[PDB]
Amino acid sequence: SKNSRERMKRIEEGIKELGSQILKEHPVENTQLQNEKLYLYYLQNGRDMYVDQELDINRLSDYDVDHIVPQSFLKDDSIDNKVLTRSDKNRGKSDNVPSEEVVKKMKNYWRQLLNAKLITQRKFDNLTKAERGGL
Repeated sequence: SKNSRERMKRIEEGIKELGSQILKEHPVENTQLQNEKLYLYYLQNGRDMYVDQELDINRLSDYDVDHIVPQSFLKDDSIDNKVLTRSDKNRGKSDNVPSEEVVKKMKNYWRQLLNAKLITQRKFDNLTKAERGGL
């Protein structure tokens, strides 16, 4: 729902806060960010959100756009409820938020993305909800 100019501005500022060279190694124009997988690729600094591994920018068609809170529970199809991951099977269980195993190993990177304004507090709260009960 974010306009391509607003999407480019959010990525450029967040990548700058990370000190990342991903925009230098993979240049992109604002209109290209209308693709949700490519937009999530830069929002995550080319990293998987559920596994400690890189995302291959040429393999985006093979990756999954996973809903943090499953759509059978929450009616939210925005970026605030989505991540790009190599396989949505790596989220843990399918009928819940990402598993506590994923939370403990990934929360520090999620925290860094939050401070860099690449995810919202609401998105960080839903990503880590397994360590507070789940659902």
